[PDB]
Amino acid sequence: ANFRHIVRVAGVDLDGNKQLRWALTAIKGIGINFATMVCRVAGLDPFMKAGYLTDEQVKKIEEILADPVAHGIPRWAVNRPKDYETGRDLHLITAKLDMAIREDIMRLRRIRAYRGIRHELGLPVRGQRTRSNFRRGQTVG
Amino acid sequence: MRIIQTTGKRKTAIARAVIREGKGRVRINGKPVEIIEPEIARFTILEPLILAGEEIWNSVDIDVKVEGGGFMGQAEAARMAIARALVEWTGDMSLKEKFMKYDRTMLVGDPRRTEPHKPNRSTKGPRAKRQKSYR
Amino acid sequence: AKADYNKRKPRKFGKGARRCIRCGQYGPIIRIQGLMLCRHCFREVAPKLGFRKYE
Amino acid sequence: KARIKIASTNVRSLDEVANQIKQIAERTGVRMSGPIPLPTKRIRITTRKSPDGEGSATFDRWELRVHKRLIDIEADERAMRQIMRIRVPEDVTIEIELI
Amino acid sequence: AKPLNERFFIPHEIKVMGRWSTEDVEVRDPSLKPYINLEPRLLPHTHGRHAKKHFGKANVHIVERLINKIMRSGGSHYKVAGHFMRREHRSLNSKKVKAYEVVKEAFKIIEQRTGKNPIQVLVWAIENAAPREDTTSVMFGGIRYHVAVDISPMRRLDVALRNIALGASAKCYRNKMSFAEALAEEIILAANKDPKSYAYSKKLEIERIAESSR
Amino acid sequence: ATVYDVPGDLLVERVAQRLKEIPEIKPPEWAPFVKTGRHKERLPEQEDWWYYRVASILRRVYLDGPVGIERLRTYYGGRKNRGHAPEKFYKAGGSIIRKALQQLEAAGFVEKVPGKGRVITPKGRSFLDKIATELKKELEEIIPELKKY
Amino acid sequence: RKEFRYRGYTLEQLMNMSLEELARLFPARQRRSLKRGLTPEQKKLLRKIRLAKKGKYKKPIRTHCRDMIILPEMVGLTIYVHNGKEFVPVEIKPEMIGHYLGEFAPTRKKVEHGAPGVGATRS
RNA sequence: AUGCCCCGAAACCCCCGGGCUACACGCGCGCUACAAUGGGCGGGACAAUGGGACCCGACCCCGAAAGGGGAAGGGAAUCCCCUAAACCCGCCCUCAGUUCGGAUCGCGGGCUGCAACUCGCCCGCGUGAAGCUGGAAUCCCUAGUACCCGCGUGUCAUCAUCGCGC
Ligand SMILES: [Zn+2]
Repeated sequence: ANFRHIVRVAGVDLDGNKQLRWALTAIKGIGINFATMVCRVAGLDPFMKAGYLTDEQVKKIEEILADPVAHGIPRWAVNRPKDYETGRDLHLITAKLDMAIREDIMRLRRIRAYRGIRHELGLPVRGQRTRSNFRRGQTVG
Repeated sequence: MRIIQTTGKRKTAIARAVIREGKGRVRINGKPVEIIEPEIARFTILEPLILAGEEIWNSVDIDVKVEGGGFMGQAEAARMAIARALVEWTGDMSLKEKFMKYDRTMLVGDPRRTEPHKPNRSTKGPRAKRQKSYR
Repeated sequence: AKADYNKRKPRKFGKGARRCIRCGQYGPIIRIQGLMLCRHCFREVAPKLGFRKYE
Repeated sequence: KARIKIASTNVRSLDEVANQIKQIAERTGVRMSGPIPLPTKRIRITTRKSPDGEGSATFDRWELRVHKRLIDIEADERAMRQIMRIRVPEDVTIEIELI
Repeated sequence: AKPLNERFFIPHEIKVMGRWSTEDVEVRDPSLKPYINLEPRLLPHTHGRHAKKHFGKANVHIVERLINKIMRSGGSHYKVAGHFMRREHRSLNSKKVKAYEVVKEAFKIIEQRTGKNPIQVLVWAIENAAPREDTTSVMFGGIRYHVAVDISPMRRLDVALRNIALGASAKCYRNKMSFAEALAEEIILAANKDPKSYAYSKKLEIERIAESSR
Repeated sequence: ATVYDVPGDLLVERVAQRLKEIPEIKPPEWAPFVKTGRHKERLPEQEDWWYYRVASILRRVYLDGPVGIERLRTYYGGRKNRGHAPEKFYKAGGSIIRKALQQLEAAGFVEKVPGKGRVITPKGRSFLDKIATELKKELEEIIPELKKY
Repeated sequence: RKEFRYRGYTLEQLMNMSLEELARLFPARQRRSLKRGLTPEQKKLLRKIRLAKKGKYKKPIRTHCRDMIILPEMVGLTIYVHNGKEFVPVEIKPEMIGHYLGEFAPTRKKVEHGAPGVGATRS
């Protein structure tokens, strides 16, 4: 069949010499596990080389990524198991993912939570000890 | 029938071997010795029989049950038990001399045991210690 | 002038739920076999309790 | 049949009780199983020597050893009457069970 | 991958690894001849038992000595080929089965590439990599002096084996080449006296320094 | 011949291949999207790992029977990478083992012994032993030393 | 700027909802706390809040309950939360629902480091 | 435990909240790694020391995992913690900041506890920071010792990169 060296799926150029599993991981918001789940849902061989994918298979991948829950992927494998506003189970990739993370951080800062303060100051947010580690600056004195 | 029992001990592994007249079937924990893994352990178990010879190997049956220790301690214990059983069964002083010359441990057990740990990083070992600061 | 105060709340867990029967210390309490003794007190009463130093 | 479990701190008192039971059974005329020595219980506690934290850390390992014996004696009126008549020294704890 | 007849190999004669015999192996160095053990042995694994006795290593098979030397990390307090090789959790330290497999594969590669006995090739490599002279400091009067001294056969064999192991580690460090291939290449180069071998290069350097000192 | 007479992995793979013809042995609906234990990092790379796991569980029931869910879990557990924390042993999941045992019982290879666990039925013993005999017959030519066994 | 919505529900719907549905909507920690129930001090604080909402309580609301979970019925009120020394005022907003009352009353002052001391280094 | 001095309605007793967990920086002990003497997936093996009553809990069922419901036996050579890992076999990756590395964050689900935001632990998905072997200098170790690999217990309602042991 026709072998494409570079294949673009969802705005990201996928490699041609790599298996579909690790090729799909080049998209932000998709790891190896989610890529394997998407391939199994689509019925594609996870071990096939990316590049042999046809247009119909690409569109199937696009629609699966658009609606993962409705396509058989479990509700506990999505990026946002419960959206703050809609309350639905959504999976976001790339620009949507960065926008959602930024919106959550901005909401914390707006409500003036402790996590928001820590995010603003750049200090660790998950209750770590800062006396001996997390040293980003240079030596003083 | 003439049945002879022998015992072998290595570290925390204990092997009990029963030897009788047979057709060359040697089994360890119910498994044929020929499919024992790894190759190093298989050779460790099979060395005394090879030293004894093909006819003695083929004209005898040995069954070994080993408990405790690791995959190498069990192999050593089984080897010692098999060697002792072969010497006792054959009654061959030349074979005993050959075994002694090749490897004394086959007939004489291994007294070496783990040395108990001591403080100053006990979990590391009896003599391992925490690094000294000096400043 | 109330006796309801100056009393200690019961506690079923934590460092304050166990005190040495000889000291009352709240620190290193040994509860290996219900001894409930300080690590300092055990050093003193082990021969009396029958413990020896075979090792 | 009767089962006797005797546990003590000193093997000498344990052996005295066991020998008393053996002699009593020998004179009594019953079928008695030999004294089975159960594994010794060794309670070990390791404690820091110093009351403060200064100096090299040193520890002592206090140990308490409890020895246990088991005896099986066929049931008999005068036999187990004399068994309940055992002197039972202070450092020995004795338990009797009927099976 | 491996054939079943090889995965379940069953030896029947007393020979090294059940495949190679040392009857035809010849050592032409009188100094190293009494200290290279080539007695009929099937399994090269004595579980130690020779460190207690002084000069106890003279009764240990050369293959087992090579396995023990290979069973290491490569470098902790010294630099080999200008780099540290501190492998902590992924080293062969105390992995005799892995060392045994590596040595067996290296011997097979050596046999296929040379057409001769791999033990004979190893003996040639040891002979060509064993230094004959070294330098040391001796304190006479109130100060020291660097003088050239001879090397005992024990130390010669020890240094040759250690150098071969270090060269194999350096060749296999952070490259596509595997440990067995690196060991086989190092042994072949040392046997053929090629200067690229780490052991032969170290022997030449040590002998030159000793000549300069004397 | 007997299961004791053949290597474990070859027998397990052969039994797994044979088990694909049993209608009762069917992968669950959540099989493609699950891991085989908390200590594991990635999904299985077989696309038919269910049959391999079922065959392994069946052989384990044959050998160490009677056995239970918890003991099979601690058998199938393993070491985990805990980031900067040191490695530690963890148990495996229970849903996979329970479903596999239920499917084996439905197929008729195992049966429940109350208060003890699950044992192998004579049908399952024969099913294992026939495959073991075939494997040993195949292995005899390659390894003549196995003929006497 | 858009109308506030929590899991697809508006503020009026959240107010009309009971405790169990709010616990379902809340994350795991808040759901577990609500299922286990409120402490007596939290119940007293809730009673004070209900009285203030009804309009029969005009004094400022102060409490030591830094572990209280904000409920939709508390939206639109100023609660003074203890931070160790003072009762910092916190004005409850709709986006604040489901967060602990002590998250908005910091207990430590911001650190502005000065010059290192004589013993800071090996000199 | 104790002499003198001191507070003695306070420096004595109890309770709620906060702090000991802050953070431009310097240092000591370690854990994880900078990969092939490997990473991932499936399969195959082998221990010991210890502990168990508001406790260890087999076994059954419900869950993808964390976990949840019932419950035999065990005051212990009787039952349980307890079918360890390093190791071996088959497949993918083939020298690359990568299928190395797993800090740092987002969302969601649980356990303990009267209470988990300061300030607990666990799991699922997602992102993926330094790090490609280390100057001067410096530490431990002589036989089942050193290295590597895990486990038990002390602390414990929950929490082990720790001490003591195997
Ligand atoms: Zn005390």
